[PDB]
Amino acid sequence: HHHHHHMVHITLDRNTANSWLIISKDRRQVRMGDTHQNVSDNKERFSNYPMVLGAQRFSSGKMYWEVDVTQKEAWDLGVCRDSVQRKGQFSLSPENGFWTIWLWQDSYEAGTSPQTTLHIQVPPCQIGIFVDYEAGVVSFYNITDHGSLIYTFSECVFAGPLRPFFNVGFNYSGGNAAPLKLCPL
Ligand SMILES: CC(=O)Nc1ccc2cn[nH]c2c1
Repeated sequence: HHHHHHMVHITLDRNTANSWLIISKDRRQVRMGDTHQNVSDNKERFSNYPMVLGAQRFSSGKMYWEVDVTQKEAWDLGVCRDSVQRKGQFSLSPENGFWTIWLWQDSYEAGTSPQTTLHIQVPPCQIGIFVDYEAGVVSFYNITDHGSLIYTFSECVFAGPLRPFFNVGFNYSGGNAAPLKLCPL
């Protein structure tokens, strides 16, 4: 692809984080801690899942960023409305304000309702995310496989400002401790 010139510097918003997440000093990395991280609760924090939002809000234009997923077994990535539900159980779908893909149990799927099987020959170590607000597009790219297309959500109805969205996943197996990292431009 040729989206690299729309690169944006994303940082993580600590206030939105699940209380077990550990975000690095530079706000560019996040991982699952083995306990509560000693923060107060608030109405913004994701309660049920190890999720966090980027600080940046997008309401126009074209945006691109990259995320490192090396040696993770489970994660969700994409964008979401600023006003997505934070508390309780919910599914990642456009109806609920999410445009996401994920890895789970050795398969990759797009967060449609119901979910869509992805066809990935080269397991990605870094994912590129492109948003065209005006066109209503969210696209995902396999940076490990020379930028090959993973998935495009088109005819998106964003219906609000967008925020970068992350889920580091649970670590019940002991094999999913590794962080998500925002990759440098
Ligand atoms: C699930 C849920 O609604 N949690 C909640 C709501 C309001 C406040 C204020 N401080 N901590 C809170 C936690």
